[PDB]
Amino acid sequence: AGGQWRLQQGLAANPSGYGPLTELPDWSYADGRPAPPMKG
Amino acid sequence: EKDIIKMLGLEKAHTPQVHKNIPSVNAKLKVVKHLIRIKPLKLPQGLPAEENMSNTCLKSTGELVVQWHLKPVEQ
Amino acid sequence: RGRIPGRQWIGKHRRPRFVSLRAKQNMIRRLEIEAENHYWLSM
Amino acid sequence: SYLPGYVPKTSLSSPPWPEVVLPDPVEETRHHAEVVKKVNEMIVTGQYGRLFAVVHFASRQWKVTSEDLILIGNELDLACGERIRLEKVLLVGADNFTLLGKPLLGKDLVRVEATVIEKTESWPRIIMRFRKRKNFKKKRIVTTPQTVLRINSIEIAPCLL
Amino acid sequence: KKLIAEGPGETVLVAEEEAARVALRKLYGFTENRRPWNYSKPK
Amino acid sequence: VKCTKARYLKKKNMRTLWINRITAASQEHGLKYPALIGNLVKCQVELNRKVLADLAIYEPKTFKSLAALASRRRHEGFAAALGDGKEPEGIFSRVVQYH
Amino acid sequence: SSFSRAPQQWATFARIWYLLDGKMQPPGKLAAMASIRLQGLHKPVYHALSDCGDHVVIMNTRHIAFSGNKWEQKVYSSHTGYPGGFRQVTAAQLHLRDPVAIVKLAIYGMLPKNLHRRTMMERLHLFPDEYIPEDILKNLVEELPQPRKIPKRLDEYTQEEIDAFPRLWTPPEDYRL
Amino acid sequence: TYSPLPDDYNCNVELALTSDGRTIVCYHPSVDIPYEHTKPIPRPDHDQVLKTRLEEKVEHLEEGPMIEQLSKMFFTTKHRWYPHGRYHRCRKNLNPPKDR
Amino acid sequence: FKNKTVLKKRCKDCYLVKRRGRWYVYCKTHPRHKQRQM
Amino acid sequence: FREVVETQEGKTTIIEGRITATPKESPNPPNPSGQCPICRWNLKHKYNYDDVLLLSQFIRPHGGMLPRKITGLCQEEHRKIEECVKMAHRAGLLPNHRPRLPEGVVPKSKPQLNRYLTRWAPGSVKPIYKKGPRWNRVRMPVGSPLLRDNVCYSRTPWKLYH
Ligand code: FES
Ligand SMILES: [K+]
Ligand SMILES: [Mg+2]
Ligand SMILES: [Zn+2]
Repeated sequence: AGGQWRLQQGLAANPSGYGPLTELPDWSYADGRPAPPMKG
Repeated sequence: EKDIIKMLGLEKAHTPQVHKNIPSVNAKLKVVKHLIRIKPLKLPQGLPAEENMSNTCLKSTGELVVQWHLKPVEQ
Repeated sequence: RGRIPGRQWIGKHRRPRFVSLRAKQNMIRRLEIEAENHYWLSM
Repeated sequence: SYLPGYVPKTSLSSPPWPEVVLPDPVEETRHHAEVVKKVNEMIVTGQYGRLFAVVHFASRQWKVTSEDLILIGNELDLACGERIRLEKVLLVGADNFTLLGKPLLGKDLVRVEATVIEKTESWPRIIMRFRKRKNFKKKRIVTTPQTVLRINSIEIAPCLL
Repeated sequence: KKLIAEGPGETVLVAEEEAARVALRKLYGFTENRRPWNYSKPK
Repeated sequence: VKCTKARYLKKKNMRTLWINRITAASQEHGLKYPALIGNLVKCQVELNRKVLADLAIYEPKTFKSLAALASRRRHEGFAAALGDGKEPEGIFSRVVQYH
Repeated sequence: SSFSRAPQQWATFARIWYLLDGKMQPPGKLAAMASIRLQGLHKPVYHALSDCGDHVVIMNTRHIAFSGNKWEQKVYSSHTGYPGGFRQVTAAQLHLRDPVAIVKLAIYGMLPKNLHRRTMMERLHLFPDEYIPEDILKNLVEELPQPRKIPKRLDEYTQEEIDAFPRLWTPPEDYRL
Repeated sequence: TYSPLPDDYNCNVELALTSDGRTIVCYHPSVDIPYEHTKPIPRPDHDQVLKTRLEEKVEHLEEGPMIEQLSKMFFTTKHRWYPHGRYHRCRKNLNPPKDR
Repeated sequence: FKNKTVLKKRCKDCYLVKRRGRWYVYCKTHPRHKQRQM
Repeated sequence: FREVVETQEGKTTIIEGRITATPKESPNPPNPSGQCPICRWNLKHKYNYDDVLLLSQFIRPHGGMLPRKITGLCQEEHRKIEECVKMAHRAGLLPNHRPRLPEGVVPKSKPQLNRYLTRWAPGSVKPIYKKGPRWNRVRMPVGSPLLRDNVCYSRTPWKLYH
């Protein structure tokens, strides 16, 4: 749902496509050290 | 038509592919034009240079941006 | 009491099929996509 | 007594839904500022109890709180006992106030911490394929890796406005 | 004329007892949505 | 074979149950499932149906706030459609641009 | 809500009594509302493997209204099982024979085709002519609004509304209307 | 005076946006049942030489009447009250798992 | 009455009228002209 | 309007006609250029059978229909109003306008069946004993096909056959 609206606004139709919700790191260490990059 | 699709490389659906706007490629596309969606490749920021060949993103609008920060615009 | 002789979708007499609004809309959408493909191949 | 475009009141003269008059933008902005100020004051004073958070992790959304256990069907390449921070928070909520992200909340605004407590494999899963009258029968057994995370603290900080 | 607690039940007496228990929990601070125990290390 | 093939139906059944529960909550709050899902997507709120059902069951006030947000977005969209397009965008109709 | 486990469960899984007035209302819409309430699809805690159904009491089933010519066109058919025992009656005849049959059949048709449908029908209550037993009236909880708005007759409109509605044409003074 | 939903059944919902526009703030304090919208609790309900000797006097109805009484009492059907067999009784698990 | 698909007036005395959901060509001078729509 | 009075005075019947007050169209129509009252008042495609305040202005006191030439309406609006008036009569929305009954004739008791959107006469149609298959289903008509052009706020168009 909302794929056409996302396309009109300029985003990917699937929210799991390109964007901060997918490409940002999932987790990181509590001490602040960045996590290794995701394989996907 | 199956063989032309295989030659074009569109074996997987919903996967963008780049081709050259030349008469031969256009003739190949004219046979499978009822199975494909064709868009022009828009380059608002130019060709990806050697340095920024890993921060490129193809948006749904057909634009290949060379900077991808994953951050909101401050404006 | 309403029977279709033989198989429904093959033969001389068949069960009638009717076009739906969503089917028409889908066909129109695909026609628009192919027209845009024609325009982009025009150049 | 009848301006141009007038239609006498009939069954279909007017729409079957009541008209909606949205608030003036400036007054609504002032009201929003007041609401944000009071919610931030509540956060500063600590007038909240248990917090719940809807976060994004392992390609799915988890609604968690403190002392909760989540089983992720994937190995995170971490040793047991390590503490990590879940950086993809979409919703935070309390008894009185709820904050939503578009599509994610601020890291300074919300911080969610988990601890890896167990690394195991799932119970055996059977994949059997059988085709009738074709002498086609195959069987496979699989065991997917799994990691257990315990949510330790959902801490929010005053960062609104 | 100010509500302090509400309790559900199958009978009036059970509901009143549950309401009294809820009021006691609220007064003692042992609410269900209370602040979770802080297990963070002493820093 | 049934155990292998039921893994596809399990997800469909879960999604159907989530849709039914979300529809029940929306009807309780005076809205509908499409008018809730679409107007929540228009607000850049990417909450899946499982989380929405969990909120409806356990966070009635949060779900009511979400329904109010969806109704406000729907009213803003109706106002924009009725207008000629010269009107400024609504407060909740703005889209946070990413890059 | 700081409730104990048993009171919380009892409150969550509880039966509610709804009242629906069938005074000049579509039997199909009444049946849809009653079916939703009986199945429990109106509850966020709904599930098939549970008893989320609620009691529904429908009044004024004798005064239902059918759109169009359904009273004469709609046919209810049945078979007694014996040879020559196939009986078809019109909606009007069925309504006269049993004033609570049309709504009951509509609800039965709209309910799921499983073993829970009989329990749902048992939980359903139908009463004509605004008469409800004292127990059923006392255990009621909520009254659902009528689906179809009842139109007003010409005599129901007030003189204020009559004056508000403007005259549209000027008849000749010599006509014999 | 615009309200997306009425504020008289569950909670007073107030919606706001932060200055940057990246955060939506929802303030929802619960509503309280007013005093005027409540009913009082119905607490209110001889020369006997002999004591009030009350004994349980209820004869056991047969299967049919008993099941009919139970079905009428609980608004159910007779099949639920009808018994089952040893196969199902032994198949039933006596130690089901408990979550919380 | 005679069942017909296309009702026609055999004489000027015949008149058409719709009754019971069906058309009828009635006549009085020549009753044989009476026709019923099929 | 005009009224006719018959008086048998002294074995001499006298027939007389008198002129009574007549209503006039409300001043300042929104659309003076319209050729019919409906289009002058912008009621085209904006009325239904339940609009008794509109239907009663074009009907006789006994429930009949006024001539199109007298009313000034066009053929389409005349037919639409006639269908709406028939539906209103069948739904009992005009209790004051009833058929004239000869003296001494009292109608027998009849069952009461509430109805609305009645297209055909109740005593003309036959029961649908055989509905037929799905591809050849015999549908029950609801409403009037002439009102298909009315404004439809809902996305789903009016279903004229159930
Ligand atoms: S109402 Fe305009 S032509 Fe008749
Ligand atoms: K055939
Ligand atoms: Mg066959
Ligand atoms: Zn003749």
